[PDB]
Amino acid sequence: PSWTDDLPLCHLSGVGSASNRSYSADGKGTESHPPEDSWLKFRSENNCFLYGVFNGYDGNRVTNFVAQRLSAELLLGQLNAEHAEADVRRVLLQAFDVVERSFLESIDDALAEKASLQSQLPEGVPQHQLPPQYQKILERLKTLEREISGGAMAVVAVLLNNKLYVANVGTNRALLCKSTVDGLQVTQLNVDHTTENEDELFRLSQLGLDAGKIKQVGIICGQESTRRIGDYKVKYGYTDIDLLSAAKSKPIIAEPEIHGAQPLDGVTGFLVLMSEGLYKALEAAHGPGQANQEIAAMIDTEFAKQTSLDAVAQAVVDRVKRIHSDTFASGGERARFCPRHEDMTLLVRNFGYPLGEMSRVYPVSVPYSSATLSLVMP
Amino acid sequence: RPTFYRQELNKTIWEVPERYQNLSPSVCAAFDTKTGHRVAVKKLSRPFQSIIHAKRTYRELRLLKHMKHENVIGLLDVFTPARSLEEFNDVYLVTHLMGADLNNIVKCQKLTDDHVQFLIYQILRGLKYIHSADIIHRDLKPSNLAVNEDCELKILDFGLARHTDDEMTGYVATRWYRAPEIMLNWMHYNQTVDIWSVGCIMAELLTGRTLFPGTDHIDQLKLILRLVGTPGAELLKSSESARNYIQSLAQMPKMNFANVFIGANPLAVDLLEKMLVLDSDKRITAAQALAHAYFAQYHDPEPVADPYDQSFESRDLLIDEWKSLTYDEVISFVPPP
Ligand SMILES: Nc1ncnc2c1ncn2[C@@H]1O[C@H](COP(=O)(O)OP(=O)(O)OP(O)(O)=S)[C@@H](O)[C@H]1O
Ligand SMILES: [Mg+2]
Ligand SMILES: [Mg+2]
Ligand code: NI
Repeated sequence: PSWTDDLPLCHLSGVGSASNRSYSADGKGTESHPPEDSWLKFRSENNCFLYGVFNGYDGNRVTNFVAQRLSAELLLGQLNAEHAEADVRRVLLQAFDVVERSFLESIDDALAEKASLQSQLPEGVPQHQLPPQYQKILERLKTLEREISGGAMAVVAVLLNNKLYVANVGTNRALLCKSTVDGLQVTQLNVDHTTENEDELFRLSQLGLDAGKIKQVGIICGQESTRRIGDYKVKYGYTDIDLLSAAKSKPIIAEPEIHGAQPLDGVTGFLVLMSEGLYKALEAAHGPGQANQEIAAMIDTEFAKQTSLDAVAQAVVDRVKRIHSDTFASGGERARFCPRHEDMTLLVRNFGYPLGEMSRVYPVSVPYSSATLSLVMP
Repeated sequence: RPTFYRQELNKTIWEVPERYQNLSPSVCAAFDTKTGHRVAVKKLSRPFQSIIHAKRTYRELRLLKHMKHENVIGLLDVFTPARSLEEFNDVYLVTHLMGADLNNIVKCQKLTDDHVQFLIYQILRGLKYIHSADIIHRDLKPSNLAVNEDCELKILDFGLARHTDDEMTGYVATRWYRAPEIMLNWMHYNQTVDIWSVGCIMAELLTGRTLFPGTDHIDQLKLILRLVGTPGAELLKSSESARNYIQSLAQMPKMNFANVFIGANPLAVDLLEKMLVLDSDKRITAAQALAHAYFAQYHDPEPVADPYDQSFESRDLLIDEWKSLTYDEVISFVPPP
C-alpha cells in the first residue's frame, strides 16, 4: 500500500550496498543479521531531485518507515524548483517532524499494552523460574518488543535547479567532490552528531547536563549519534538512565540540521552519500584519519573503469569489504579491530564527471668532464 | 465412490469420476450422465499453498453451500479424487452451465437499456440477498457474472467472499471495479464496496468500455475522482499520505452524469449517480435500489436468507487446520433433487 511508488528514478546516480557480517573462527564462513540500511533516489515532476541514505539499528522497522513517509512528505508537491532557501529549510523541518511524530504515535498502543502485561508478572522473579501459567504473557511481550523497537539515522539531499541542500540527523555523511587541475577537492557538507561535536555539547549543556561527563562517556545506549529518528528507549525512557537522568528536555532529538545553498554551476564532479558502516569499517582497517579522502579517491578510480554509476558505487563497497576481511585475516596489528563490520550503503550522484574508458630523455645530475670522494650524512 | 479417470487439458491432468464426460474449457463444460444436461466443472487453482489460500478456498466452499437464490450460483456436486485427510490436495466444484459470460458478451455485442435494466435488477436481487446473509462478495466484474440465452443471470465466484467485520483484508477486488474506500482507507470498508462495482458494471454493460482502466492504484484514484469530483473535505479527514496525495492533484469538479453519458436513459443516470458517489454512508443499498424507479418494469417486491455462521473462520488456524475443515466440509455434502 504505497502512494509514492510510481515516482520515476533518478538517471544521474547509482547505489552500492552490502549487509553486515561477522567473521567465523572455524575458518571461512560468515553470519549476518537482517540488513537495516536503506536509500532512495527519486526525481519528481517539478523536476525536483531527492536522495537519501538511512542507517537503522534495533531492527529495520524505523528505517523502512522513515523511507516511505519522508518521500510522501517531500515529493508530493511540497517542494518545487522556484523555492527560495527559506522555503526549503521550512519544508525539510516540517517533513522530518511529521515522520517522528507519527512513528511515536504508531506504537503508543503497543507501549500501553506492554506495561499492562508487565504488571501481571511476579515482581522481581526471573522469568526462567516462572511456571507455565505465564508462558502466554511472555510470548506476547516478546512480540510487542518486536513491533516497537528500532531507530534510524538519516542523511538527505535535495537538488533544485543547481541549488544543493543537505539535511542530516546522525553520523551518515555527505561529500561534495569537485575536480580542479590540482585534483579532487573533498568537503563534508554536514557535521557528525556525536558527543565530540562542540555544538551538540552546548545543546546538551543547555538541557542541564554535564558537558564534561557527557564528552567523557562518549556513547549513549549503544549508539554514538546524539540525534536519531525513533527509538522509544531514548525518547521516553531517558529519565531512568543516569548521567542523562536530570535533563529538562529530550537529550537525543529528531530534528535535522540543514546545510544549504551550494551553487553547482560550472562544477564538475560528484556527490557522495554514505552510511556510518561504510566509513567505520575502513577506519577499522587503516586507522582513523582520512576515510573521506580515501573513499573519494577509490571512487575516482572506478569512474575510469566501470560502465555505470551503480557499478562504480558497488566496486568501492566491494573493495572496502575485502580490505576489512583481509585485515582481520592477516592477524596483524589492526586485526583485533575487524571481527565484524556493519551494514554498508553508498550512493553516488554525478555532476558532469566522465564515466567510461571511452571518455622522453633523462639528463644526468652533474655532467661529465674529460680531465677524494665523500657524501654528506643526514 | 465413482471410479475416476484422468484427462490432460492446457497442460494439466484433471482426475474426475465419470458421470461427466466430453470435457471442453479454470473451468470446463461437460455432460453428467446421471443427469441429462450440460454442466460446468470448476477446479480450484491451488487449494492450499498458503494459509490465506486455504482460508480463501474454505470460504468459497462454505458460502456457496449456503446460498439458495435463482440469481446466485449454488453447488450441485463437490468431489475430490483423493482418498483420505492425507491424499487430499484438490477440490472440484460443478454448477449447471450457462454457455456465456458477461465479459465475452460485451466484447462483441451492442446492447439496449432494456437489456441492462433487467440484468442489474437480477444482480441487485442476488446482492440484496447476499448482503442479507452478512457476506460481502468483493469481486464483481463482467468476468465473474453469468447469463443465459434468454438473458437470465446468476452471480459467480466466491473465491473472494467473507463474513463482514470492521477489520478486513486490505488488498481486494479487481482494479477497475475497486471502490475508492478500498485504497483511501485501508481495511476499514463495508459492503458498499459491492455496490460501487455494480455501478461500474452498469455503465460498462452500456457504453462497452471500462469506466476506470487505471494502470496502478494511483492512476485509478485519479480516474475515479475526475468524474465524481474531488473530496470537498467533508468526506476528507482517510490517513496521512493518502490526504497528501490528493492535495497534490488539482481541483476536479463533480459532474452530473447527464452531460456525462449522452443519449442515456435518464432513468439510469439518476441511478448511476445515486450508486457511484464516494461517501460510503450516503449511498444506495441493494434494497433501497431494488425498489427503485428503474426496475418498475420488473420490480415485484426478493427475499432474504439465514445468517452465515462463523465460529471457526474468525480465528488463527494453520494451513493444516484450514484444509481439514475444508475436507470435513467436502465429505459431508448432500446434493439437491
Ligand atoms: N456456471 C458457469 N456457467 C457458465 N460459465 C461459467 C460458469 N462458471 C464459470 N464459468 C466461466 O468461467 C469463467 C471464470 O469463472 P470463475 O468462477 O470466476 O473462476 P475463477 O475466477 O477462475 O476462480 P477463482 O480462483 O475463485 S478467482 C467465467 O468468466 C465464465 O466464462
Ligand atoms: Mg453474522
Ligand atoms: Mg473469476
Ligand atoms: Ni546499522
